[PDB]
Amino acid sequence: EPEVDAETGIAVGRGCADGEKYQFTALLRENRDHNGAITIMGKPMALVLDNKAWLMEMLLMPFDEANLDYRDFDVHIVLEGHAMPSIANEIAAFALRMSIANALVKLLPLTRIPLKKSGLLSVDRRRERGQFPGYLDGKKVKRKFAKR
Amino acid sequence: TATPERFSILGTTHPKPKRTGFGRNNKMRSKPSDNVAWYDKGPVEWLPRPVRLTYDHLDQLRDWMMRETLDGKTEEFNRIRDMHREWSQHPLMPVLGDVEPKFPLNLFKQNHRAKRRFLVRWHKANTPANWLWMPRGPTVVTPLHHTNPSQYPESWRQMVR
Amino acid sequence: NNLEYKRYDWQGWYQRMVDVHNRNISLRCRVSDLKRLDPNGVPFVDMQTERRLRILAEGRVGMGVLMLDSDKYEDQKDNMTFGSIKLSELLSDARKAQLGEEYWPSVEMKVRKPSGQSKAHYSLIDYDRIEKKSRELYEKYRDAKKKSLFVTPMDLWLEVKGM
Amino acid sequence: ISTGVFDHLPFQHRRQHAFNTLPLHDANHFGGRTAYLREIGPVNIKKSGRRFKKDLRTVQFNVDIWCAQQTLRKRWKQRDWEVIEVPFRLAPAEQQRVIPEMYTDVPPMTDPERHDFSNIRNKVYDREELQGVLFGASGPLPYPPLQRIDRQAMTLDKFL
Amino acid sequence: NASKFPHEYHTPTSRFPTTPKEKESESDWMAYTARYLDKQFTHPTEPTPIYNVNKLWPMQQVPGKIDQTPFEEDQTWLLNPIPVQQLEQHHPEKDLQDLPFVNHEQFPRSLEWTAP
Amino acid sequence: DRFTNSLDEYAPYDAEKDSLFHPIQLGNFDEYEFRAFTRFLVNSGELAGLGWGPLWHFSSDFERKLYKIGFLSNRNPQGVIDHYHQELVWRYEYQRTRQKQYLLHRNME
Amino acid sequence: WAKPKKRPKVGQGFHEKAQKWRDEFLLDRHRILADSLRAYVEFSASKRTEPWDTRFRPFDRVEKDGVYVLMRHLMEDKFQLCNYHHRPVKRLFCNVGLLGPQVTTKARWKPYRYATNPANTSKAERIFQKDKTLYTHGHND
Amino acid sequence: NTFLTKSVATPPISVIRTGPKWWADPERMVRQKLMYFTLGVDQLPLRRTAVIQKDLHRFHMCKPPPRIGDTTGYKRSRAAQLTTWYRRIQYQEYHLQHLFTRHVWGLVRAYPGNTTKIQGKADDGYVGYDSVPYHRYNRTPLPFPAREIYGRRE
Amino acid sequence: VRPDVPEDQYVDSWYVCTSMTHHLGDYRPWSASAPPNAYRFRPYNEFDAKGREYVEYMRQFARYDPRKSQGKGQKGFPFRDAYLTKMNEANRTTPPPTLETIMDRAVREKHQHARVLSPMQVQRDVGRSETPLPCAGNIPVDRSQFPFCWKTEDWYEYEVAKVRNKRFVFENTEE
Amino acid sequence: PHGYIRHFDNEVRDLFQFVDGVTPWKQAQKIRTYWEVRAHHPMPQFNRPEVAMHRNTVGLLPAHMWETDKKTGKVKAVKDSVRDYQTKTPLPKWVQL
Amino acid sequence: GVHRVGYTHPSTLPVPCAQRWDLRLARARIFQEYIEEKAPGAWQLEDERSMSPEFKTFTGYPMREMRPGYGQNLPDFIMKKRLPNNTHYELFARRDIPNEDNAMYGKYLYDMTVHGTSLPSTYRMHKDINKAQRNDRKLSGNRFRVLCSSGAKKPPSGWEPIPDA
Amino acid sequence: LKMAKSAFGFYLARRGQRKFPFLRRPHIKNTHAMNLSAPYFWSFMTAKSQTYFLPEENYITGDWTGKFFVSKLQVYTLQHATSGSTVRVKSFPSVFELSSPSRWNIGKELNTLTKPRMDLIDEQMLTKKQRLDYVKAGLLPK
Amino acid sequence: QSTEFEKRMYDIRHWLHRQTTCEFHTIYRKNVIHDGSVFPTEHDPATPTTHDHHRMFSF
RNA sequence: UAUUAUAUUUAUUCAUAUAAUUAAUAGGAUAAUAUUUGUAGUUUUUGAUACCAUGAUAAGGAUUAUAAAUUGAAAGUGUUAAUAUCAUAAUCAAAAUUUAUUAUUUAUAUUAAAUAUGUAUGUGUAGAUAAAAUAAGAAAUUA
Repeated sequence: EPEVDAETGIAVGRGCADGEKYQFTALLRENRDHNGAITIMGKPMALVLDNKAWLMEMLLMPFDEANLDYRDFDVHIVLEGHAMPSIANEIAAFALRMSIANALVKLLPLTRIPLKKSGLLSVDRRRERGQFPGYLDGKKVKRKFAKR
Repeated sequence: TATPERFSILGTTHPKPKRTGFGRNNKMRSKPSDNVAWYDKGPVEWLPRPVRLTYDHLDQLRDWMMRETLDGKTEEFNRIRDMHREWSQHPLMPVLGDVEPKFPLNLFKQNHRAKRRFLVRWHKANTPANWLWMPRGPTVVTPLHHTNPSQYPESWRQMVR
Repeated sequence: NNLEYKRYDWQGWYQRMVDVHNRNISLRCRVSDLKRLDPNGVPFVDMQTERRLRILAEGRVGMGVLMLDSDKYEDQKDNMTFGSIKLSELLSDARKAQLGEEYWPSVEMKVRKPSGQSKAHYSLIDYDRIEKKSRELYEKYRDAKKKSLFVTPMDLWLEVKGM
Repeated sequence: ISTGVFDHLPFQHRRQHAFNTLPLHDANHFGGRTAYLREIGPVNIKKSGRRFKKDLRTVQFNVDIWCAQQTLRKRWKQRDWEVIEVPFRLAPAEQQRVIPEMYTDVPPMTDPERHDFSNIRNKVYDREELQGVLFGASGPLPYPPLQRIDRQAMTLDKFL
Repeated sequence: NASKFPHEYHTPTSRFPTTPKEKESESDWMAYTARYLDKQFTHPTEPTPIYNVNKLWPMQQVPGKIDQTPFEEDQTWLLNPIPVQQLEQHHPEKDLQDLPFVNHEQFPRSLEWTAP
Repeated sequence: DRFTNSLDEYAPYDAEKDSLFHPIQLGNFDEYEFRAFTRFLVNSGELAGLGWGPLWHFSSDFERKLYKIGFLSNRNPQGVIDHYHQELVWRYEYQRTRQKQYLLHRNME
Repeated sequence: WAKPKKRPKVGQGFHEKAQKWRDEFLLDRHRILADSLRAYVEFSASKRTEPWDTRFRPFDRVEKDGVYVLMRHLMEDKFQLCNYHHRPVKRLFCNVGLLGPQVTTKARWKPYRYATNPANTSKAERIFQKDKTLYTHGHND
Repeated sequence: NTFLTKSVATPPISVIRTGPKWWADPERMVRQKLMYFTLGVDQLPLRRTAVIQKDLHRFHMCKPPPRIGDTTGYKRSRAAQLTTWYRRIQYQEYHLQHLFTRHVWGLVRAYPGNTTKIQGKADDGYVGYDSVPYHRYNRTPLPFPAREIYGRRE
Repeated sequence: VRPDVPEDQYVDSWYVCTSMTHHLGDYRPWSASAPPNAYRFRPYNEFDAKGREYVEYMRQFARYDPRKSQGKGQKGFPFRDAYLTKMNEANRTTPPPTLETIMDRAVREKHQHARVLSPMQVQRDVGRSETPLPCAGNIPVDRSQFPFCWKTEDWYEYEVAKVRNKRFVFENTEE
Repeated sequence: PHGYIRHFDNEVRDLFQFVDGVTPWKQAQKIRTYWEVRAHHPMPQFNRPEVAMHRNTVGLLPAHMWETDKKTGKVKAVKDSVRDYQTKTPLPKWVQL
Repeated sequence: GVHRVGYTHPSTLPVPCAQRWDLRLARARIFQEYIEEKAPGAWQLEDERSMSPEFKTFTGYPMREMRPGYGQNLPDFIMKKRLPNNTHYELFARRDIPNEDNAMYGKYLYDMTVHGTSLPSTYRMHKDINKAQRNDRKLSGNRFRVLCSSGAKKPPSGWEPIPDA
Repeated sequence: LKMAKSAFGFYLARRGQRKFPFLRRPHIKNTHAMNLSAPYFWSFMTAKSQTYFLPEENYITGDWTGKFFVSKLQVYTLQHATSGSTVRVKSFPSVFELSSPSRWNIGKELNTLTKPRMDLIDEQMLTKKQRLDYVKAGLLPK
Repeated sequence: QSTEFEKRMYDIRHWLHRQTTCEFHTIYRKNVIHDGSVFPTEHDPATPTTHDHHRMFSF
């Protein structure tokens, strides 16, 4: 069913990457005036995501898989994880796209099926190797082993 | 003060012999390495050093382009275009049975350095002078680029009948 | 404490350590509840006085309330009297704004630097004298061009002490 | 939002100079500031080498101070205004109320009832309009009054 | 001869950036051209509000003290004599806990404790 | 850094308070001028070969390449001129693989 | 954990052989410090050679025009005074004011060790053969 | 061009294997495509490689196609010829990019890194401000300051 | 490996790599941790974990009063994004629809005799008729309200003021 | 008071008073600075290489206490100055014992 | 720019108004604030990692002084420095002794109250039991190490010890 | 550790080439002291602000019967050359008397003057193994 | 404020459970008088308290 | 056979310990009274020590798996609970490298706070060696 903020016209969909370091939410709003605009952390998306195409096309993709028009929606992408100076990264954009996908499933449900099928509502169950002192970089490499 | 003109025991100490070789264990000699570059084979040395183009350079190039383009000049343009038509023709499909030889296993330990050393020392010898897998020369026909620096549009007073 | 430091030799000095750690006494006040009338018939603190108070106190106020944290004395009653005194004293200070405008605290105005409409006149200021010394320096320059390869303004209107 | 590199890189094995790899403290990291943490040559670990250019936390503190320097550069560059201590009587009306101090109340609105919720912490006034206030009685106005742009005026902007 | 050697004698109060010794009238561009370029310029200095310019904002600074403002060009910090924090890193409160890894605490109080 | 040759200025401006001139407002492209200008780009870069050429069965049609350009720019003129260029790395396009599947599905029947 | 062996006795008279050894060691330090301060302060007061690099603008312009004419016509005395040392050179450049910020952003300066050779050197072996007994932290000729 | 110290020589195979990290670095493929669209050249090779690596990235999170237990074994050297055509495409492209940059640097009159041959100006590599007073590859003593390459009018 | 039951019933044991329940094995099923017939056992069948909080933020802003916010801690602090989009300057103007889009919707409605619908109105459904339509099918567009645009000193002063005014709570009001 | 020094206002006036009541100038006299003793180095002053490295002079170099061989330009040895070292102010002019 | 910090009286202006440095002085009077005068104007750095919310560790308060010339050596530091009186160092001191019962009472007092006698340590009574038994089955391995020997080397008027066998 | 140079080698393990926090060491082995730092002479291994009072092996704080040796923490001053007295530093192995006084020493501590790690090593303390080892690292010939 | 209830609250300090303790935060409204003779709101003095009167240990 | 891939990448200059006495209880104001203000029997035993003086918790990948799941184990690595009968060795500053079981900062800008490493420019350069399929992106010869 659609769970849309009745008075406000927004869908509030969650998304995450690395489960900790990136955790966004899409406030996706219906736009009856064809004035396309995508927003991230309160700023225009091009200036957030550094005008990089392979990073903002993923953020467009949900509207493609739903065959819908990005010009009739308004989207703010809110950061709730490890805030950083720059989030122009593939992991971050994947979090954004999952958040948007749940926003659109929540605004128009029957768009779930293309989103399910395309795997936009898919959670990569992945994280780094945690911080460990037994590893020289903390993540993967064990210190030099030497036989007598 | 009055620095004594004879030294008793400090100056007499055993001389720590300077490190003979360089590098790891100060033993890596002074002889050619895998890293040496070649200036006799190609406009790009092989193996090349990594270059990195910046947006400063993209803008400097764009401005140079405005100048050499509005000064009527097209000669370095046609030089660009010819050095492009030299190396940008589609190289033929490799013959079925032609493959980069991996380093053969079961000689060195898996983590050894000689494995990557042979790879670099063969990828060095496979210079642009050894690129026999692409069409280059006066034997190549180019059905996709322009044959003569006269078909370039800056000399467009030539094709007129 | 009521687990373990309740009862023996360490009970005493642990009670000391506890109550000293907690010795802080926070005093919050409502500046709107300073907006009262002194029984003299004068409003105790008017808008200008509130301005002087908020400007006397950098970080002690917030959300329309002023906070002072009596952190001085180990005993909470003595933090109480100390904070009461400091509060009363910052009040006596901020109250000078009921003595005249000479104590009304100034405003901070982000007065913009001179804009372009008024920066454009900065080339024609003294245009007459500058163009006159242009017409004269030009003759000295036409002279000089036979003396040196380049005529810098150092020999025209730029001046330095030789030593 | 900043595509700069804020963090000093983890002190790890020697990043070489190839594709995707620079010197850990080359000339391009922090605009050449890694000169203050760089040492040259395959340092003798026991005898040579400054003990504070091997740690991670102190080098990262230096780098943090340098990032703060940068923020301060750009912030104070961003000023075309100066703070002129006008008395209470003369300041234009938007600066005549109880403006709570910095980080005290929400960054206050200029005025709600007049359709301007503009940052009064970020409201900038021009000399050529505050002229009547500061140096009103100083003879000829050192700047001229502002020339305005008329938007009802029928010019090329109104398709004529 | 204390000032003849700038970096030897630093009080436990001395602080940076160490302000330079002032010339005559370096104030603004109007006074600069008036005394330094066009000695016969018409205007004495940029006509100044008789009020207070808190140039050094918001840092309230001692009047009668010749001070700089926080710089603009990202060059002067590279080209100042400012050092980097070489020895240990102290804060007068954190220094009780002696490091991050051994961060001490007197009582097991919550880190989100809202003190009364 | 796409703004190295930008000027370290940061400083504000106001068209009215900072000029004797009359402001002529050249706002962003409508999708109109965006579409005309972009058709010119995307097809004359072909007619001179400066773009996709004999690899044209990989980057999408005009009505989706333009949808992508106008998204990634927000109809902005510069965003358009540079997302007609960053078109190289558009790594989420399926028009051509869905059409190739239609051809290798129907050209059987 | 094997019981750590006691360090054997130091020996006979060695307490005094170390006395005399360290004695003449600080004795030798006397002269080493003397000569090293000599070399460092001559390094300091010696007019150095160019700190910038002539491989970049605006210091790639000809040695006749542009920032070079500004260098000859405002600062030509100051640089010879302050001994061309890259630190005062770059600060006089910062205070010349008619170049802006460029004295970092566009100007390319020699590395710290290519910068501190005296005026008018023409070898590459100078920095790599400077004396290694003057403990100047490399602050000698 | 800032980085003028020494660099590490890596073969194309491993410069390409870095895959979508730097080889198919999208923002680097783009920034080298900008050199081509400035100079006015067709980007046939870089676009071919971009197509290949867009495929490889789209089909990296997926499993290979199943092999059959053939004693006659044809799939093996067929996929081998496939890969090594992709590899040869990318070797050509590597060389094209390097050539265009080392030529555009002689055109912008910008200096390349150390011992980075630019056949536009000098038949040998650019040696200057090096950690060694000998030529890194010719063992020729360096001049002070760095050797000069282009004209002096800028 | 342990009953499917609201995880707050288990406690992680000490010293034992297991997990035991604070009530000694006495269980209450998922449906005791939810309202009756709660959809996905939601607290209120309306929205999920982030839908609730943000419907609430938008509501608190719609009822926000500044003369009421005083003397309250970070709770009287209005919506960070809403207050900021209200605060912005260039958001005071709402850009109109592109004239080509008006001509386009009009060639559809006047010329082509079919009505264009908002995405909340287009029946994406296949079999059953999506009637009634979403009542949001008529919301306005405020660049001053949503999208969330704001400036950076707004963001910073807002968040650091929120942070510093954590303690300035006059918990004893006269409400 | 507890916490910082900045809360001990009575005790600190008290500490000044006690410390002056016990500590005589006939004891606090001799206490040297570092510079009042570093004065008698053959090079008491040399500018750090940071800033006033351009302000270092030759005249600071006590060549009157070491010697030079001109064939290479090195200073070879140091004369005994601890012999002829005659100071007119062994402790500065403010010191009365 | 190199600007002279100037401050004009509330009397010179043709409108008097309380000036901000005088307000600073009133505040450093009320709350006994030291006014450091060597404070240069070009060093108004804030700790972005702590003051700027574009990092994972935004704190809002400047969690440290961005000032490399720092150390406890300085009096400006020593002024604003929490002293170890009544800190965890004291708590550790007054409760972390090797045996915890010796922090709640005295061992003899506890023994003479709950039992009668003052009992040895478990370790001592181990030694004493082993004495009791390894001097039961065998003898002639002991030693006589005492604190005071005057009474052993010099027994009382009687006390002629027994020779064993 | 292995060969107990002190009685605390009997008590403290090694932990290999254990990496330590910057400037946190249970044993202050000032192995860098005699480091000539030419323009940094009154700074390297010295007190920080030039205008400091002396350290405290420089004043008899009470009514002593005497001492056997001073520390290196007492600066060298005019009384250390002219008085020509006995000033001893507990260096390896027993003590080191500054009996050849000079004036260049005046101003610093004696740390820059007492060599921590000697270039002459007595094989009289080394083992039958350590001697071959110091040959290995290049200290003693063989 | 009802001191009797507070009396009933304080002795939960004893019937609390095992290994569980209690810190009581009390925020109670008070009355602090500001007063004329002792804390005067007089004019500024004639002699101005400059920065010298607030130096280190001037407190 | 199937229930399915290691031949790739990044790596190697490695060091820190010191100046002997561990044997016990002893309540203080706002409490209806202790000078208990100031509570005085010396010298009959001996292990955790410089010395034999049992035990008990680590490092180490090679075939229980794919879905709603983690790529770290018991075989015990210094300090620990019953064998006695050479000797006081224990951080309160300033300290003495022989110890296999270690990831160093690489040429635009180089000493300011408890002091804080002055050596090793050299064709990335012998031999043997290190790590890793985990948010990065790897693909084909089972016992």
